Parts: sequence; structure tokens; C-alpha cells
Amino acid sequence: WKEATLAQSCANVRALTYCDLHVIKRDALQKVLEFYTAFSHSFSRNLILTY
Amino acid sequence: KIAPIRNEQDKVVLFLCTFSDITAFKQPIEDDSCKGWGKFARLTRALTSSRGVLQQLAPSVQKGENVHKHSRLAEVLQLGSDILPQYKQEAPKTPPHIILHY
Amino acid sequence: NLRKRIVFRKISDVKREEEERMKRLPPDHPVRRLFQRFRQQKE
Amino acid sequence: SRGIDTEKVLQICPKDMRADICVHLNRKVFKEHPAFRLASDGCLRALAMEF
Amino acid sequence: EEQIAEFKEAFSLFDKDGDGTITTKELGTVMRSLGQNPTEAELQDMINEVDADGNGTIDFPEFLTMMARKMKDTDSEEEIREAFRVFDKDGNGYISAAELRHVMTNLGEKLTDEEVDEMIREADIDGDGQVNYEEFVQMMTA
Repeated sequence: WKEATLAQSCANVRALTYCDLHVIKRDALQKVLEFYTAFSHSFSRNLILTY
Repeated sequence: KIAPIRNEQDKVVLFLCTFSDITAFKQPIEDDSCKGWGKFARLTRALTSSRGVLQQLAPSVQKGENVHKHSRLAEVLQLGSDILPQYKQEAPKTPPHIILHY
Repeated sequence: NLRKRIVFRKISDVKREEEERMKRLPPDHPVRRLFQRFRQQKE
Repeated sequence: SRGIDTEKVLQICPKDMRADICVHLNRKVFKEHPAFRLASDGCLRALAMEF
Repeated sequence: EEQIAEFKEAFSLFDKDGDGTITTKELGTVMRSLGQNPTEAELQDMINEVDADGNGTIDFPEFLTMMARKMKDTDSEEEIREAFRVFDKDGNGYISAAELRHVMTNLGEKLTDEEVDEMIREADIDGDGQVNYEEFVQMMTA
């Protein structure tokens, strides 16, 4: 939502355990966010990434 | 406490640290405080990690520091078994005298 | 029409407000600034 | 998997019950991550569809 | 203020006497356990200065006031908390349209009822009608 430009991956991420993950596509996330602008501001200011 | 961890390739890859508070038992120190007794109470309430199950029997005894250090140190000394797999990802073991069915 | 909506008041809420008024600011400058901002936005 | 056709079950399911199913399936992240503690039900449903 | 609720465990642990208040015997026991030896007069007049009642029975408000004095919370956050507490006529941590209208009328910054509903829905982001602390802070941000 901030950069708006796709970028290449700088590193590699690999599994060591049986893991369950939930994934979200950039475009649909952006569309839902821009529809719900009100939640968008709170989501942007609360959300922090791990890496 | 510090413990670096070896690797299945006999290399060493990781450092492991552990920490614990001893504020309620060491000498009182305060750079700035509302009161000395208040700072003492706040430090003791911060020392809850030690004050918990690791030393819950302390109020029933006196001069407990002679054994509290060893009691705290045992739970960290147990980490030697945790260091065993040496970064390796591998299948778990099964008991002997019970043979694989397949 | 789903785009429009109606405003209303509850009888219980009105009674609560009335009895609260029956039971019934200089430091409030920040919230008063927010009130002025809301008035300007509604203007 | 064997005989489970999860996609077939989803498309058989009607839109609102689909919303409820995916909300149930993503309940984990929804409750545990604080960024969603503020969300509205509609955006929660849309994100559940996306996830 | 409400963040001090976590102190209940420390209060229970320190109240080794179990009488709902501190005791000199329990204080001496924990003192002996930890190995230090401050003076009996020192502990006695510390108890006297701390406890509001002063008669040995150290109640919760003594430690509460000590923590409040030590905290020196930020002026902005304290103002926000006070504003929420006074807007919430019930003080339970909830802001309603009726409470907002009442506090606006009392403070004289009254607005038309449509404006009150509009202000409620500005803060309302989850859409269930409630207004909470972070919603209040987001409104304060301008």
C-alpha cells in the first residue's frame, strides 16, 4: 500500500518444520483496503512486519 | 548465561543467551525515585520471575540465596540437552526392543 | 435505497438522557479544538 | 485428501455461508493478530474470501 | 490507572500474612529469606509512612499512591484518559451517543444531533456503534 511497486526478493526463505501459512495477494488486499479506507489507516498504522 | 550451539557438520552456527532478574536480592540501587521504599517495592515486584515457582518456598526459609542461585542455574544447565540436534532437521527416534512393523 | 440511511432515537435512551439531565470546561481546550475542527469540517 | 473436493464444497456453498466458512477457517489469524482486532464485519468477510 | 491491575499478583505475594494487609512478621520472614537486615525502626516507620491508615495494616491504596507518584505519566496520554473518563458518564470504558450529547451540553460545546451522530460514526470504524480508546486517540490526532 505504500510502495505500490513490485520488487524482487533479496533473500530465500525455507521451511524447517511442518508449517501452516496464510497468504494474501497484493492486488486484492489493496482493493479491499481502498474500499475500506477507514480501516485502511488503522491497519497501516498498527501493522508491523517481521521482515 | 551463554551457550553456543554446534552443527551436525561439526560446525558452530548459533549463540544462545539466557537472562534473569536478581534485583530483589542484590544491593538496592536507584538513580531517581519517588521514595526509597517505593523503589524497593517496585524492584521486588519486578523480580516476580525469580519470586515465582523457582523460589516460592523462600519465605518459609532464611538465607535462601545459598540455594536460590543453584535452583535458577539448573534450569539453564538443562539446555545442554536442547543443544543436542545441532541445527539438524531429522526424523524423531523410537525406542529399542520395539521393532518397526514395516 | 441502500445508500441512504435514517436517524432515530430510542424511547429508553431518551428517558435515560432526561433522567440524567435531572440528576445533573476551561481545561477542555484540546477537546474544544477538536469540536472546532469538527464544526469546520461540517461547514 | 482422497474424496474431499474442497473447492467443489465451496462453490456448492452459497455466498453468505461461504463467508462464514472462510471466517471460521481464518479465525486463528483474525483473533490472534492485533491488526484485525479493529476490523468491521464486511471487511473481515472480504478478507476471509481473499485468504 | 487501570494498567495497575497486574499488580494484584504482587500484592497477594507480598501479603504473606493473608489478612488483606501487610504484617511485620511476614515482612521479617521475607527479609530473612532474602538475607538483608534493615532496622526494625526503619521497617516500622516505612510502614507508617506508606500505609494511609498507619496502624500496621498496609492497604492497597498506599502502594497504589506510591506507583502513581513514581509513574509521572505523559501529560498528553493523561489528558486523553481523563477526557475519556469524563465523557464516559459511567466510567466503564464505553462511549455512547447519549453520553457524548450529555457531555457536550454540559461543557457548552453543543452540536446538532445530526452532527453528534456524524461524530459518532467518524470514530466508529468497526461499525458496531462503540467508541473506544484508540478510536478516541485517532480522533485526537487532528
